[PDB]
Amino acid sequence: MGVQGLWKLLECSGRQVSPEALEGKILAVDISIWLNQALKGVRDRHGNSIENPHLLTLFHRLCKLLFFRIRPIFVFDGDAPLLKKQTLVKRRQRKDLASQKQQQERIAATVTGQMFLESQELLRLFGIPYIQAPMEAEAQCAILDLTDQTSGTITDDSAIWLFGARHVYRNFFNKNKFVEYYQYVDFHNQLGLDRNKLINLAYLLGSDYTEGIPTVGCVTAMEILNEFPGHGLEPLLKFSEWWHEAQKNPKNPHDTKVKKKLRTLQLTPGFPNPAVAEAYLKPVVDDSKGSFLWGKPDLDKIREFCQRYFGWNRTKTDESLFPVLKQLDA
DNA sequence: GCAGAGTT
DNA sequence: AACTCTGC
Repeated sequence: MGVQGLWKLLECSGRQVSPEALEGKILAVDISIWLNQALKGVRDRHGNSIENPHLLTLFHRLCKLLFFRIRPIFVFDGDAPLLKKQTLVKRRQRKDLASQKQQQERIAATVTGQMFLESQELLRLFGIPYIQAPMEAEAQCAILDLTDQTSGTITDDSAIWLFGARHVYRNFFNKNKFVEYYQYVDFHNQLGLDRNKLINLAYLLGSDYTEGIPTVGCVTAMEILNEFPGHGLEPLLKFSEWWHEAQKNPKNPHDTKVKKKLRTLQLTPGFPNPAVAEAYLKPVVDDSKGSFLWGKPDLDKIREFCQRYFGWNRTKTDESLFPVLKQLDA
């Protein structure tokens, strides 16, 4: 999910790009969102469903990555931060209800750990390196972008910006939507957004770490952050103070139309929660400096894997592998 | 405060 | 087509 309307606000800075512009670059790829999407499969066959669709999509996307001379570093999620789980609990408390938590995590754990073993097997056969992030994989990609270990990161999760990412390629594994390239420098110089502003935007709009303010979108959020200017987390403190005294027997000394609009919307009794900004500023990553290597694939292991998990014969796997090996010449 | 308008 | 955000 990421941040609610962050991509809408940032889109003025992005640059449309042909997939051949990623040729040659080393890039990290968050895979844990692919497994969380092919968790319970899809019935796309004209009469039935697929067995291991996560492996199938992984294979197709590995083929597309190698077709464009990309050198990917896959990053797997680790544990979930406490705030992520609490927000997934409060977003599950709205289960369409009007007028069993210890057996769901334990099933998700083992099912996703088997998906992990399968995916890592396929990645090893393709000779591409991967890393098990300690908690968050988007922060683990951001720390690689910052340390100049990658030329960017392929992801659609806007929340990576809040972890300090600098270069991002988005809509790459989308067919109809053009690939788009975003640089922190460009939208910093355009929109005046640094990391702290983006974190306050996550406070207002909502993310996996906190639910936002029900009325506000990116426009109202930017109007707020520009109406209470400050450093770091100060703007939200000023906003909370002003809103508490605003909802204190009021009756007006020419409040700006934005402040006429903000007295309406409601706030959580604990807003703001500095643990959110802390979890975005100082997350858990591998500070290690890596030396990544990309091995040559071997078609026999790949064909055995394809036959064991999808039931493909040599001439189908080979047909879907013809262009990849064609490009991998020098 | 209403409906135009962007999104899934 | 509903859901939601926001200029008029």
